[PDB]
Amino acid sequence: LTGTGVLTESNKKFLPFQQFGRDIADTTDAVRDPQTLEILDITPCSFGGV
Amino acid sequence: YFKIYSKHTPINLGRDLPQGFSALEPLVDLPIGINITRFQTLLALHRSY
Ligand SMILES: *[C@@H]1O[C@H](CO)[C@@H](O)[C@H](O)[C@H]1NC(C)=O
Repeated sequence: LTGTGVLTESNKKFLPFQQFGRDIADTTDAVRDPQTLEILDITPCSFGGV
Repeated sequence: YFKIYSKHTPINLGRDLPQGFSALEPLVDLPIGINITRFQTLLALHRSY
């Protein structure tokens, strides 16, 4: 899973078998650290028009 | 992959296959290339109940 985002702590609960974690779209709104098996909360970097 | 979606539901059986919703979580996804086209359960217990 290669992408760009703001990795952050997630309060979400990924049931044991739950590897990744898309949302109402297709965006991996969360990942489980290969190591440390932690539920991260990948979110896109803050862009915006100027 | 021989998936075994098991939910050991901790609910009562007032009646069989009761109503409600019980999602099943996979327990073992056995990778094996095999053609199962039959099936059978076992009670082999010596003191078969
Ligand atoms: C598996 O066994 C069935 C029953 O004999 C047979 O019809 C089927 O073709 C077999 N599958 C494979 C791997 O060809």
